[PDB]
Amino acid sequence: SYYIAPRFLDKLAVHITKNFLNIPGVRVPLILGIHGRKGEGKTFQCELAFEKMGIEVTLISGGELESPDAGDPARLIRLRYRETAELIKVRGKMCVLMINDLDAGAGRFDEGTQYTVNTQLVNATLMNIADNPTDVQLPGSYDSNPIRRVPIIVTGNDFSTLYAPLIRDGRMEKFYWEPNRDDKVGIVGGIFAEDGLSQREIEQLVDTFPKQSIDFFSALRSRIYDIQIRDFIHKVGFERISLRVVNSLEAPPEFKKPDFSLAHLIESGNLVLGEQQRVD
Amino acid sequence: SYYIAPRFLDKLAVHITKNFLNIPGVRVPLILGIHGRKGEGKTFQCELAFEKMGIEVTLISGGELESPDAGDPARLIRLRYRETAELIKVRGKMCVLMINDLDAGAGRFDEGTQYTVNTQLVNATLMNIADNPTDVQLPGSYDSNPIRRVPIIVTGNDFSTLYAPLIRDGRMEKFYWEPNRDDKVGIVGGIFAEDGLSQREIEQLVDTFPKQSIDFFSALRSRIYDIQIRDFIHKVGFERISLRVVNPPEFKKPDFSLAHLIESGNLVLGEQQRVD
Amino acid sequence: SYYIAPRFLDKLAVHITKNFLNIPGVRVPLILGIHGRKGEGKTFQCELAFEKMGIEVTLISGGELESPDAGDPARLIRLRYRETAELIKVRGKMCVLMINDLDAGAGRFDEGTQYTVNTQLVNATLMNIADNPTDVQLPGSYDSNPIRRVPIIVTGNDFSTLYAPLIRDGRMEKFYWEPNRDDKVGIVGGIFAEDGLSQREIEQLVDTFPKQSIDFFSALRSRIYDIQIRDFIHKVGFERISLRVVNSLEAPPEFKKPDFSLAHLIESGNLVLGEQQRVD
Amino acid sequence: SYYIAPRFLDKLAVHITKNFLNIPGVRVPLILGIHGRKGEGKTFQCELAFEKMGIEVTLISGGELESPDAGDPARLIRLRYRETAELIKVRGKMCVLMINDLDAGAGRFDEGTQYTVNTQLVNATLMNIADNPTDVQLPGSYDSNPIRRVPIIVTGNDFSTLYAPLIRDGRMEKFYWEPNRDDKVGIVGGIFAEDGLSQREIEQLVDTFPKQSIDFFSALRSRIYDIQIRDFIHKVGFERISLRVVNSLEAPPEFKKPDFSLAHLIESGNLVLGEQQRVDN
Amino acid sequence: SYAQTKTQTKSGYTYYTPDYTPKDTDILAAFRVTPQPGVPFEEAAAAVAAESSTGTWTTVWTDLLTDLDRYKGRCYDIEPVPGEDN
Ligand SMILES: Nc1ncnc2c1ncn2[C@@H]1O[C@H](COP(=O)(O)OP(=O)(O)OP(O)(O)=S)[C@@H](O)[C@H]1O
Ligand SMILES: Nc1ncnc2c1ncn2[C@@H]1O[C@H](COP(=O)(O)OP(=O)(O)OP(O)(O)=S)[C@@H](O)[C@H]1O
Ligand SMILES: Nc1ncnc2c1ncn2[C@@H]1O[C@H](COP(=O)(O)OP(=O)(O)OP(O)(O)=S)[C@@H](O)[C@H]1O
Ligand SMILES: Nc1ncnc2c1ncn2[C@@H]1O[C@H](COP(=O)(O)OP(=O)(O)O)[C@@H](O)[C@H]1O
Ligand SMILES: [Mg+2]
Ligand SMILES: [Mg+2]
Repeated sequence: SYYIAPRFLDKLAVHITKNFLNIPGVRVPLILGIHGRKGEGKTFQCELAFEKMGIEVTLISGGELESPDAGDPARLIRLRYRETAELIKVRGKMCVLMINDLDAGAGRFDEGTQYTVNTQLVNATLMNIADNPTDVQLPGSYDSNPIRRVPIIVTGNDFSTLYAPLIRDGRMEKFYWEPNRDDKVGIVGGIFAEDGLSQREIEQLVDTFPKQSIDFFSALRSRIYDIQIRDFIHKVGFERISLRVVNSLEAPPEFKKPDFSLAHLIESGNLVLGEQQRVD
Repeated sequence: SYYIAPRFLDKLAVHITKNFLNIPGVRVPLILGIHGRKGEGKTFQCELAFEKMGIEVTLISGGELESPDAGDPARLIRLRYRETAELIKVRGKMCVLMINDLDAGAGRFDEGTQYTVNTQLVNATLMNIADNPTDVQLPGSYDSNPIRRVPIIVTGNDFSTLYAPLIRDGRMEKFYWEPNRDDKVGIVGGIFAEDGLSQREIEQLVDTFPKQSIDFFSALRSRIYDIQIRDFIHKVGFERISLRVVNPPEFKKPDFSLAHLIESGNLVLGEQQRVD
Repeated sequence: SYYIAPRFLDKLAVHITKNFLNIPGVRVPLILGIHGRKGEGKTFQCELAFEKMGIEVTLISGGELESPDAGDPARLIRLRYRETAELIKVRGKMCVLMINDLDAGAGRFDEGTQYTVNTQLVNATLMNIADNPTDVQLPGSYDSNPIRRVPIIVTGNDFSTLYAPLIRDGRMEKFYWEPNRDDKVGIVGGIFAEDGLSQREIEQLVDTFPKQSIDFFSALRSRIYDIQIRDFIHKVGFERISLRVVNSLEAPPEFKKPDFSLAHLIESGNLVLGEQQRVD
Repeated sequence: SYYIAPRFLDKLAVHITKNFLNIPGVRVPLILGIHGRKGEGKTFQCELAFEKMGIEVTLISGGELESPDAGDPARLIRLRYRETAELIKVRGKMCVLMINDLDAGAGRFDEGTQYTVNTQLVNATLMNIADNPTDVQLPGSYDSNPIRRVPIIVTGNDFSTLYAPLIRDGRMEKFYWEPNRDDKVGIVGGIFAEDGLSQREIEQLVDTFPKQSIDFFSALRSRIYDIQIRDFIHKVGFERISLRVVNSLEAPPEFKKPDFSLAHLIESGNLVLGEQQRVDN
Repeated sequence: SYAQTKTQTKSGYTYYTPDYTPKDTDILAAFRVTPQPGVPFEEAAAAVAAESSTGTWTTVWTDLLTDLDRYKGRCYDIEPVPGEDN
């Protein structure tokens, strides 16, 4: 029931549609890349959009091709591209392959500041697919028969300089997604829709923290049981909190549905602000 | 379908061929340098030219010539040169190294900026390759075994802000690219060749917007097409957009009219002025 | 049929011979450093001189004297000196080490540029080699066993931006190159020797463009051959020009000698000046 | 026939002798450091003195104090010390380790330049050796065994740019070198001793070029031999000059002593000056 | 921009090879190869050396119980045919 921003949906629609469409005289970028701040919800929006459209999605982890002890990215991206192409025929629906954190989540500090051998391989593989999308080749069992072209989505914080050729060529399209007031109200409104908050209340939350990530507001819901747990500990007592809960056959702890008010959310908001401030 | 300017193609062809021919008694420059205004189609027209002749290209991006490691941009040039020399030996065809946008890496604008060793080294390396194309060393043990001579194409915005010995007649052949009216007519006429416009109509479009780059006209076409595709998605609906695409009915062809191509172009200039 | 300038040939000849000869009570500099202006023919007249005498050259690039590894350019010079020393013992002829363009290697442009430690070491390595030409230690275990003395030739635009102890009478023989009118006449005459011009006509070419480097006149000849080459590409066809030139079972094409007259040369010369002014 | 300055010869002898001798109570510095301006004869006079006394030297270059592996130049200082300590035991003569030009290896020019961890460690490594010369441990198995004491001689241009605890009275004996008029006359006299010039003539040559290094005068002698060598190259021919010198199968050629006059020397001196000035501007 | 030089510590731990030199006890073979359009020269040569020897692109549990470099044919030289395309 989560809200999707109209702009985000439009950018996905046009890219997927145009690639699948067969209009002569027209050139289309195969790869689309989205860069934004962390916890903006780029991954979350992509997954939602595909469900509404009903189009099949193949997901490849950023850490799956960044790790030295994983395999071969060059052999992997090719294999995933072929498999996605098979879905269109069998499934009879549009199929898209997307990558998350191409230059991130590896564990390395640089985050694309310094290139790696593995970084070079992805660039090489992607460039080959973008030039010749219709024909993609594995090491063995070369097939003469062409494959249906498949659109690619990529999300990150920023794009490396190695990709600059593709963008100048116009083979890659870069979309910068930043939330607005209207977008915030939608997303915040969707999260707390089940709780039941007035329109005026939702506006106040966004106004309290004008410059905040989308992830923060979602994280606020989690710290509602804290008061109950803290109070519960006292009745049981510190001496034997562990034993009863960890490995004892008794009735499981029961918590009444937390009351939802704006005051509680502001108090919780301040605490997370303070902690983030001190850490950075 | 894309029109290459005859001036541009002849400058490239004669440069590469003369490097590969061994005419006795003549010394030839190993670097051809193309410079001008931004967005005039320096890179794009090379790619058309290299496809025509069917010759392999080794690219180095301009945003790669300045790294947090000392000597790392210099080491890459030598590494990529040796890779291209072998491709001439193996594939048995003409191969070219193209370094695009050199102005950003090896350039030296104001004195208010802080530069490093790399600026010094990138200029130094390109000088020595141009002097000894047959003798380029890989780090380690010295080998006196000659390699194949490879020509270099260099794109920039300005060469005034570059080390003086790297720009001399004997080391670099200079080419200033400024598209004229006849060039513009050809190129614009190549973009809209598929749509179906008369010669006279193409002339008028250039006259309407004379202070524009080649990119502007190609960007104008995309804007005309995007409106049409957006409306098609709305009419069909998001729920069943996949059913009527995989297996395009009720899709009005784009406007593409001289009268409108002026109207739309004026709107783009108004948007540009808004930021300005 | 290239003219080598007597001064340039004498200065280089005596420097190499005097190292290989042993005269008691005479101490001789190891390094010869040639400096001047761009395109006067420092590197080029050296190459003609080494070929006339028939002596082996080991080349070090100036843009190789800085690496991401610390002390690796310091290791390089010490290795290449030993390698050249072995070629004297084996082949039994004179051998020379040449570092072309030292200015941009171990030099400091301004007092605002951030430098590393490699610059500091490269200066010091050459200092010690010039002091002790006989004892150069390969890293690891020590060995007190002499090697042959090898001379070093150094090219530069400017030596003013270089470590001061490295430039001194006892360590480096300095030589400043600037060709005169008689040199110019001789060299330019050497270029157009096969063409066939009168002495008066050669004089006139120098007079028309007096403030020009040697490279300028050589660049004239390149431009003259363009018409023939352009015609050849059309006749063969743009589609298959690579095949004919690089990999063909036919005899390489022959170009008839174009008309060489003073009037035509001046016309082409003014065209090159116009191209230079365009950038200026 | 070369003249070593008595100040320089005394300061070297006393330092090397005192290390090998064992006087109870008297603490002696291990490292000797010689510094000053360029071309004054720091390096060259050391090599002469070692030849006169007939003692074995071990050279370490300044440019060998940095390597791509961390703490590896630290190991080289230790290994070269242990080796030289072995030569005393085997041969039975005095041996000396010399690190020529220390400034350019472990010296910090400014705060602009980025240095490495190796510059830190190298200064530290020498500090331990100067404290405990008997106990030098190569990385691996620890062995409680004494080794012989080896003095260290150090050349440099500027000691200011160097870790301060390494430069103290207790840890290093400092000797600044700058030759006077008498020293100049003595040295320049020794260079032209075979040539045959009067005392007054030698005085004049020092007076003509007073603000000059010792290397300047030695450079004069090379310039005079040019004419004879040039003529030899022509007679042989350029085509076969390489196979007439390198592969000496017959007998190397001989040259007669050129005319040496004060007038000719001054002319030569001005010509060297002219080349120096050309670079400056 | 700020560039630095470094020293480092180390933790520590397949068919086309032009560096290899043929042995005196080896069987050598010359092929005149013509690939399909859109296939590289070095890729085509590596495919011939693999398919004429052992094949085995994917490693199985049985393959790890033996040496892989011991029983393997390799391409060491590529030479173009004069006056011919691909
Ligand atoms: N000849 C052409 N035919 C069709 N479109 C062209 C043509 N030339 C340029 N374009 C379009 O306009 C853009 C031209 O810019 P580039 O190819 O990046 O060259 P450039 O911008 O002049 O080089 P720089 O930025 O000065 S280093 C291309 O991306 C094309 O979309
Ligand atoms: N003696 C000569 N005879 C014929 N051509 C010469 C002669 N000397 C120089 N040239 C030409 O002029 C060019 C001179 O280039 P260089 O040897 O690099 O001069 P340079 O002074 O070393 O240049 P810098 O300082 O390294 S930029 C050569 O490419 C030759 O074509
Ligand atoms: N005492 C001397 N007697 C005769 N010739 C000398 C004497 N001292 C120096 N020379 C000459 O002048 C040159 C001076 O060189 P150095 O001894 O290296 O000067 P320097 O001050 O040690 O240089 P540094 O410290 O390494 S920059 C020697 O190579 C000799 O040719
Ligand atoms: N439209 C949305 N509705 C609800 N939650 C959202 C929405 N967009 C993002 N989120 C939240 O964002 C988090 C995941 O962020 P992610 O999609 O990985 O962002 P990014 O890729 O920009 O780092 C989850 O906690 C998810 O609930
Ligand atoms: Mg040169
Ligand atoms: Mg010295």
